[PDB]
Amino acid sequence: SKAAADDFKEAFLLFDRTGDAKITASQVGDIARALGQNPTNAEINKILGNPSKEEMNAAAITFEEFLPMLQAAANNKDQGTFEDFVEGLRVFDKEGNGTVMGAELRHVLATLGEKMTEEEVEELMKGQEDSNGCINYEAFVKHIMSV
Amino acid sequence: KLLGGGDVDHTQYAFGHTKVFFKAGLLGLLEEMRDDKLAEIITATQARCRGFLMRVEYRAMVERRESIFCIQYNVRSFMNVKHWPWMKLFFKIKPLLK
Amino acid sequence: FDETEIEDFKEAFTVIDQNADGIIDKDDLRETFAAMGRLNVKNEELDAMIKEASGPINFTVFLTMFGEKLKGADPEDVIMGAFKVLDPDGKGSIKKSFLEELLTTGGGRFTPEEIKNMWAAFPPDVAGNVDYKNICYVITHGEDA
Amino acid sequence: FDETEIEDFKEAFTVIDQNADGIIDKDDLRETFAAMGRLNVKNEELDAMIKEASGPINFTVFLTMFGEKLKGADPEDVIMGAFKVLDPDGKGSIKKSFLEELLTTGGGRFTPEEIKNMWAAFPPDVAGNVDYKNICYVITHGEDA
Repeated sequence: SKAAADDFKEAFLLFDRTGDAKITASQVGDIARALGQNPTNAEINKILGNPSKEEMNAAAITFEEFLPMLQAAANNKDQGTFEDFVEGLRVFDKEGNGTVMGAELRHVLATLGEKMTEEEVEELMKGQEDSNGCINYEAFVKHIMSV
Repeated sequence: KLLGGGDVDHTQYAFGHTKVFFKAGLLGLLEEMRDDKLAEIITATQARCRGFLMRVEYRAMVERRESIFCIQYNVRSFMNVKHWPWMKLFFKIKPLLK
Repeated sequence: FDETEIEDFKEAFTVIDQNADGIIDKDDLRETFAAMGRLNVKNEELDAMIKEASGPINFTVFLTMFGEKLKGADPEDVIMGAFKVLDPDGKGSIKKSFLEELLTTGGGRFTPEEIKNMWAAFPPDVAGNVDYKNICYVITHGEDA
Repeated sequence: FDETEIEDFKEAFTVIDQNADGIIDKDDLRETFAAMGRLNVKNEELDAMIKEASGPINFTVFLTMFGEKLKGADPEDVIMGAFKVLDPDGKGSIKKSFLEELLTTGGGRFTPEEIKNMWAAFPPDVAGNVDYKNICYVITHGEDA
């Protein structure tokens, strides 16, 4: 709305590697996340196809399409409730203390639903899981929601 | 352990000493509804993750920013230098020093 | 330029300047090469070294000439710093294909053709990205050790 | 301030005061930095060092300025004294979680956030509380050794 945030246009100049002021359709998922929006990858996929837009063939972009797609994704930020994120992992391990065994969270984050690479899974556990093999998800989900 | 994953009704089944028990066709119906309900629950929980996942990649990419350059330029030098009289000289000589 | 690296270039300047007056002339170049075993050092090699400077080779002209050729020169401790960040678990030399992918996909300086030249005198282990450390040695001091 | 530490500051005062008159002016600061390799030392850095004093930098003004910044400075032998009392059986570097718990639970100066900053340049072993001794070195003389 501007509140006209012109820093979204300045961040589009940091993600366009050619400097022509266009951003390919394959970068739009990760740049919506870097502007403070977390649409799921199936949602980013649907919307695209919904609009008869094929992410399979070469794509370019213009700021005039990327701005309204970020504004259509911005209504879905009401789905980011931290009660359900901590209660999900609280149902994932027994006893009254928030600890996932290391390999349980790593294999679930790579193979269940939207596949996260094991390189990204190791980069998200690095520091929050110590050598006991127990990830405290009270501080883990706190630090994941700090970015 | 397997059934751990899936946007499936964790109700509809039941385990025991030699096998699992599973519904169809009602309990079968239940689960299905359930299944959809996790895509929601799930699909949404996936996203953030996905999102978040890359959000850490940027923090790394960025850190890396210079350490590369350092590495980048640094090598190039050598490729140029290693063939230079003066530099070979310094090289044989670099040891006699203290 | 760290100060111990500048003191190493001051010691190399004093070993090539055998007249000890502060300016390396062509006679100093020839007598330093003859004391290293070069009895056949041509005058055209000495003239090509002097043709890289605009004036006499005093200590600051030798430092500016080496600065302009070594604009990406990195000491061994900072090269091992970056290779310890590439192998953050310690000890292991990193894979050949991991260094080829990460050089290319991050930067244009890590493009392939250049990666074939990296493997080409920096041998296998070095080239491959498995060993480590010998490449830091030869980037700070050239030729086979 | 022990007397050998004051003699070390007298020797550092004489190496920065290259006019040997007893007062370090801005020309002494710039010529000591140029003799260490700083050819690009800006005048604003020299002015910010002189802006920390109310008068000329003689030996007692340099000692009072260093006293007021080092009000918890501890020599390496007293830091190793305290770490030998934390590891009273000798030799072993103490555990990471033991130093985090004992810093917090005894004092407010040992609060966590500060413990994350301790681990952050004082590397793992140091941070963790396992090694020992390298941290005493860098607390009496900074930067990586």
